[PDB]
Amino acid sequence: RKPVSEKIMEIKLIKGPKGLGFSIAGGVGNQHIPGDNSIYVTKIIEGGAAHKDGKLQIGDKLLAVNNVCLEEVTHEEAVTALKNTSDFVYLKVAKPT
Amino acid sequence: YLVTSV
Repeated sequence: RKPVSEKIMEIKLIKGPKGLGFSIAGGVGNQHIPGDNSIYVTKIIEGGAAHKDGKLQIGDKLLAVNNVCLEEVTHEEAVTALKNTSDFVYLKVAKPT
Repeated sequence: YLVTSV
């Protein structure tokens, strides 16, 4: 019932041989946290693109991929967005604060 | 339930 603040940040990632180097959970019908439909980052691979860049963190909400908004979408819709990317990907995330 | 690595 108290206010919850987030910091909104854009992160540009360049894929490596193993892709972006993180995992997502969440989505409408696939809640990562009860009552929350957000897409969440849940894993970051050591040595991967997200790791080396150093901005993305476990616990971050994934708000968008490129021009595709991921607020209140299904896990499948989030995956579809991430699948349809080139070697350069712009993520919009919300970090706890 | 569903988790995806990318």
